[PDB]
Amino acid sequence: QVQLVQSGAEVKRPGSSVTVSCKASGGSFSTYALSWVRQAPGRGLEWMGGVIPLLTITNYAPRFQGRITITADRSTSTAYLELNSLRPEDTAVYYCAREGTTPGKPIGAFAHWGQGTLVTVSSASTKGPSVFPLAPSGTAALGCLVKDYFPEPVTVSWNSGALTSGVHTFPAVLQSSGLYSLSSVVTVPSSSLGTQTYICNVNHKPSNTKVDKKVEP
Amino acid sequence: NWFDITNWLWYIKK
Amino acid sequence: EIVLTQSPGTQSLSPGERATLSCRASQSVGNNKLAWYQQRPGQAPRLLIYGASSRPSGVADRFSGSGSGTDFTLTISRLEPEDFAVYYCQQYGQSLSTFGQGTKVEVKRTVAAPSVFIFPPSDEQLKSGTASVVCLLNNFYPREAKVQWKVDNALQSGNSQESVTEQDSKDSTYSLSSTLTLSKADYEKHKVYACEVTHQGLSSPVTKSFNR
Ligand SMILES: [Cl-]
Repeated sequence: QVQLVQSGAEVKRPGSSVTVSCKASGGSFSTYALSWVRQAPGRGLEWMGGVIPLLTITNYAPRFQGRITITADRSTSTAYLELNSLRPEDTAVYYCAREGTTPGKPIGAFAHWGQGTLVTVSSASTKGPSVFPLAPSGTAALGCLVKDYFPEPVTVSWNSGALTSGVHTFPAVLQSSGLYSLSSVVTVPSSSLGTQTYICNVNHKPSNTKVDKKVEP
Repeated sequence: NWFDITNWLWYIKK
Repeated sequence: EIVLTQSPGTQSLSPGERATLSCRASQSVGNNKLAWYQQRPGQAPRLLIYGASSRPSGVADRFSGSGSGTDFTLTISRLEPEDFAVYYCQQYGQSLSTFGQGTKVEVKRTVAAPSVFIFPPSDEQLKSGTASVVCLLNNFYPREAKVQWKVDNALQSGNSQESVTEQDSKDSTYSLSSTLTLSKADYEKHKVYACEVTHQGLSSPVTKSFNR
């Protein structure tokens, strides 16, 4: 019944301000508490603050007091988070979350979550990756190195999705340049190297880089 | 506790 | 500020086993306003328990919450495959709400040593002026592993990065990839490129290497 839909990913320069929106459908927007929660890459959840729209009563975590504004527009059932003075440490997925109801009495705890909004704080420009083979030397390993792209994400398949067994696609790492790199590998029978073709399909939508790299011995 | 406000609102609007 | 401690931060368990996860608060939580959430990779958290012991409709009754004051427990009566995930506690008994750091429930399996592979840079990359050397540690368990790069036997620092996959849904192993990067000119100064791997499954370290 209640659905929260957030605005899309954004790249922001250091020192800038970001606004993230959350449009709610279902239930009662004005009388239920809406909070923002963020999660930095590979890290835990952090409650940032919330608002109760009917009352225009905000509640910010002390860590963000002075750097955040949460507002709500009853005419569009939209809540907004503003976070200022951005730094690399603010790179995170930002979630809106609304308290649940009993089977409506509010329960405080967050039953309804938005899909999240990735905010990347960086001075980097959009860049498509170079795709390099990791050539195979009973079992062989081979792969592709997807180097120097921005921003996230990249997707990788093998043989147009026909090859999944034995595939490992690793989380990206953020290089000193501010560009990302990732690798994808597969292990296969050594005997298949003569007869079977292995192609890594790399997709980086922001740069329109769509490479199907044949990896051979 | 700010997290109890909406419960109060619910009670008074019934 | 109330600090919520979830210890241990990982539990390795088998399917079908009981799990009990602890959340200890630094001060008493107001009116037992303690919630538990599950989170899977790539997904928003999902509410399992609120008010220390209340369970939303929709949530499986194998999850239960108990405790009061400063001592709370999430119990999973019998672990299903989908229950291997991260669990967070949250207190909301005062205006400053806080989360615990999370406990990952992961699948226990037998120790598996990594299979190690090293990949020289491609000729394509070298043409462009840069050399990336990759080391793969494949299908190991448990997660803890260490890679060290050595170039003509000199231990490298600051010129590599690594990452680790999520636990494999079929065989419950992990894999790790590390990339060492140099300029082409620096790469051409050295002969032997080696990655040295340490893991519980190995009685002594394994080195894979090539000569440039
Ligand atoms: Cl469930």
